[PDB]
Amino acid sequence: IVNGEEAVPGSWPWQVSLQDKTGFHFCGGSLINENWVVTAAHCGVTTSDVVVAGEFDQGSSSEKIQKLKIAKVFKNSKYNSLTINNDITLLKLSTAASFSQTVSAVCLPSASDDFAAGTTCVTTGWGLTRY
Amino acid sequence: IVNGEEAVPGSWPWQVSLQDKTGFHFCGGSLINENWVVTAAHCGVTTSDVVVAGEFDQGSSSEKIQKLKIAKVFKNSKYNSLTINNDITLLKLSTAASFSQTVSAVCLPSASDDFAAGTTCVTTGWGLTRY
Amino acid sequence: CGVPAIQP
Amino acid sequence: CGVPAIQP
Amino acid sequence: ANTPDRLQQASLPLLSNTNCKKYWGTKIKDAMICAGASGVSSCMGDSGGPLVCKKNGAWTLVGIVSWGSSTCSTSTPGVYARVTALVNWVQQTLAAN
Amino acid sequence: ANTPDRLQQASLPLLSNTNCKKYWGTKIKDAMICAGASGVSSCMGDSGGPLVCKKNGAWTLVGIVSWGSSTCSTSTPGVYARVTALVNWVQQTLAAN
Repeated sequence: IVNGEEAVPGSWPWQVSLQDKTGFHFCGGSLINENWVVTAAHCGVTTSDVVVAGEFDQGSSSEKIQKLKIAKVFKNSKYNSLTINNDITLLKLSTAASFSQTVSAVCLPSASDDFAAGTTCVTTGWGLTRY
Repeated sequence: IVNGEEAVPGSWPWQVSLQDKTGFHFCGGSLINENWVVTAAHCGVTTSDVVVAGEFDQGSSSEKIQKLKIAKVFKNSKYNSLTINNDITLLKLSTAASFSQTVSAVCLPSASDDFAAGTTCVTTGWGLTRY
Repeated sequence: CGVPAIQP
Repeated sequence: CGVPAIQP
Repeated sequence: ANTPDRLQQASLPLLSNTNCKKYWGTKIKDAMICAGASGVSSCMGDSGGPLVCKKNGAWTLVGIVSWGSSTCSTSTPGVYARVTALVNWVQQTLAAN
Repeated sequence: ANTPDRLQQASLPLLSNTNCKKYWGTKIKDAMICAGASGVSSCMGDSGGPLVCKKNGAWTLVGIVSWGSSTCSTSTPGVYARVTALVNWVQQTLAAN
């Protein structure tokens, strides 16, 4: 995010960071259960990637972060790698996350719910702050 | 690069990887000398970033390369952060690179050279292989 | 769900 | 000046 | 570099699919929702992360960061997977395993 | 994940600015050069790297990866900083430092 603000540590408890095994960040995710993460299909997740929860600072000499292994990846069969439509994947956690002041789930809407144009929403992440 | 193929290591000896302080890849660059690197201005390189030369693979427990400190950054004053025009930056090394069979310089063109529409050229990097 | 311990 | 020792 | 060490946030408006088609035309499909174009932009690395809205005091997942401006311009809406469109898939999957 | 641990290469054809505007319109300035749309594309993480062409038997830097398809489409051209338009600046900087 560009022209964003620094969040208060732990205030977006479902926010996770996905790491590859070379060790660093390639995508975001949201924890929706103790055992499941929701991310984009385009991120190319594999069971060799690791889910990191409880993180604020990616330079933390060390913190109470949780590094979770991925048991299985659930790739929506309709994802179109050309259109990028139906961009979603579910990660089933080998070992569930332990919820805390800092780790928890986001709520899921229902298919018939209605968020109107104009509604004020919030997005978070560790992407570039300047192109 | 999407739809490319793996290079022979050492075969694109001017290619460098720029690493932030956490320590991971955020942009490529090219050696023009044993003391200077050209990269894009939008990469936002600073003096704390590190230049990596002689590198092929990013997951080695340890490999034989060169991590060079940056003494000064020269962004082109014409660079437009909205338009992305004049997208170049020069990096002056605080420790010349050590040329070898795997680390050397690419040639620079002249301002009057012509590179005709249709020329088959080559691009390299460590960017994503799929969106 | 959706109610952090630490308020945004 | 632009001639890799290891040819691409 | 332009990589933040600390987690970042931004408040932003949702847009109609029809206003977004202004900006991206034909690229905007059924399962997509746009937001932003208001002075903020999701950028490289933001991918897969959340877009949340507060409903009945709780934060709900409305979008998944998908794609947006090649240059992360803050005047071009970002494109997110529309969760509403995909949550039955989600629930039936959760149900089954 | 979709990032390569090993260095990747690709051949792609250069385009005229004329041709590139068919896609990008007005975003294309004089100090830019497009390449591709031929089934390959530079993608996130490739920024700042080289676009070289062989002249007099040597590889010469013609472009610097600058921006492109927000989705890295292989049908759309990548945009590179035109080194020919920026070289006097390089050389002069080199000369004084």
